[PDB]
Amino acid sequence: NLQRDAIAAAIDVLNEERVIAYPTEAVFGVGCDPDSETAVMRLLELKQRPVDKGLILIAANYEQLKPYIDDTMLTDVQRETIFSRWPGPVTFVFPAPATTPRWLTGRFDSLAVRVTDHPLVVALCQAYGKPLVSTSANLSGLPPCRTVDEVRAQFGAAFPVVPGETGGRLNPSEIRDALTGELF
Amino acid sequence: NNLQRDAIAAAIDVLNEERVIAYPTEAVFGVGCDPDSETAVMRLLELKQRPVDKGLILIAANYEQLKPYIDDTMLTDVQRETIFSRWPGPVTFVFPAPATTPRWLTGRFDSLAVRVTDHPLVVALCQAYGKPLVSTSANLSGLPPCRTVDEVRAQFGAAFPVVPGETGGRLNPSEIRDALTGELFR
Repeated sequence: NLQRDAIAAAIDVLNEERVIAYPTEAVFGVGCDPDSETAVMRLLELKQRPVDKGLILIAANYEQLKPYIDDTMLTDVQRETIFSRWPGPVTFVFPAPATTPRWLTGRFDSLAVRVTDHPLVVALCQAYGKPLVSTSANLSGLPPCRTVDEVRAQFGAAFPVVPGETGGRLNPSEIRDALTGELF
Repeated sequence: NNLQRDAIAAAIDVLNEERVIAYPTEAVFGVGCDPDSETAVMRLLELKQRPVDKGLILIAANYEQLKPYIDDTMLTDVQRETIFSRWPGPVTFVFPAPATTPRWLTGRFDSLAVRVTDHPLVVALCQAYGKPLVSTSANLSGLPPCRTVDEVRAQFGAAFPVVPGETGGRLNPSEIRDALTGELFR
């Protein structure tokens, strides 16, 4: 019930249209309600990141991501190639419908997404009912946090953070284009 | 006219036989066929000695005729305005294409080159046909393009089905842009 309790409070923060920290594969990440422009702007403000660069969506399964992307051009063989890498630590850039909020796409007609296998995040997304905008937990110019204590050191002792351990993975970020397979 | 009407009627009969037809374009004469028929397209590729993996161009009387073969859902309203400001016209645009679009049209790509032409004859033909036409220049491999009905007969045969009329006048040609960038494709 600990994790259950942690996810519950986490959902409360998300519903408040606020940013929350939580463990991911290699480091902790910070994220929010992708559907809320106010929440996303709070995340960008916190990371001092320009809205035109675009954000990443992390989810428990591909179904949660589909409404934000357009995979209709991908042949069954291309899909098999992409999907063979999920769930996993691989982010894919997919074209995105014009209906997807520009605060997520940035100045592109695409969106970077990932189906994670990190247990905590999968549980969180499954309970929240949708994907989370997800980026590394760190202030501009600071290195990513690998623990709850490190998140508190950078973001403040009262910054909302889900307890747990990262996956303990030290393989750099791998981002690929869904249409090519080429590193993005 | 009534001969244009008749010319179109016979052209549609050939198209329905899953066969290739020739007709005037803004440039020189072109040849085309039913895009929905793998048999018709293979007949055109064989005729042009063109490999299927290159992809083909679709010409239509209006954008609605092309929508079924392409995916424009990612294009914002400003990008669309940028593309449309150039149609009808001599500009061809490459759009991503759903996996449902036949591979004998896309070639080895997940996109399709299309154009809303302003050539009256072709516009009328497509309007009557009810869908776009695969369209390429009327010339056998290694030969110059045909500019008149007579030149088409010399190259494709005296009985090759050809719609009469005059070429638009616009010499040719073809600027090809990417719907996603608005810039030149490649």
